Amino acid sequence: VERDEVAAQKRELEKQIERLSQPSGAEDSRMIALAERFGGVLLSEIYDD
Amino acid sequence: SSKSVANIIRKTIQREQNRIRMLNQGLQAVSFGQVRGVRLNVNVRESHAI
Amino acid sequence: RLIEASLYGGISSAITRSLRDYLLPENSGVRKAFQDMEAALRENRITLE
Repeated sequence: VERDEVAAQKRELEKQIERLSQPSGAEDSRMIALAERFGGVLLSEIYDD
Repeated sequence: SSKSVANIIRKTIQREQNRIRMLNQGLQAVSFGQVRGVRLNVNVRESHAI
Repeated sequence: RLIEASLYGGISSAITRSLRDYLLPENSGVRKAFQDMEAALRENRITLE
C-alpha cells in the first residue's frame, strides 16, 4: 500500500512536470498543429519573455 | 514531428538574424583611421540548410 | 576575458575564435520537449544494462 501510494504521487509529479515542458509549455498535444494549421501564433508563446 | 520542428528552428534563426541586424545598425559610420564601418555577418551553413 | 581584452586593447584572439559562443544566447525550447519524450527510452535502456 505504501509503495502504490508513493507511485501515485510520482505519477502526478511527472505529469505536472511534463505539462511545463514544451515548446512553450501548454496543452501541446494538439495545440502546436492547431497553431500552424491557421495563420496564427500561440499567445503563451508571444508572452514567452 | 518534422515540419513543426523545422518551423521553430527557422523562427529562432530568423529572430537571431533580426536582432543582430538591429545591433549592426548602431555601428554604422564609425571612423577609425581608414575603417568606416563594422558588421557581424551571419550566414547559414549549407550542410544544415539542406 | 571581456574585461581584460578591453583593458589591453586590440582585436582579441579569444573573442574572435569563439564568436558564436559570445554573441548568441542558448535556447532551451528546442531541446526539453525531446528530452521528456526521450525519457521513457533512456530509463528502459539503463535498466537493461
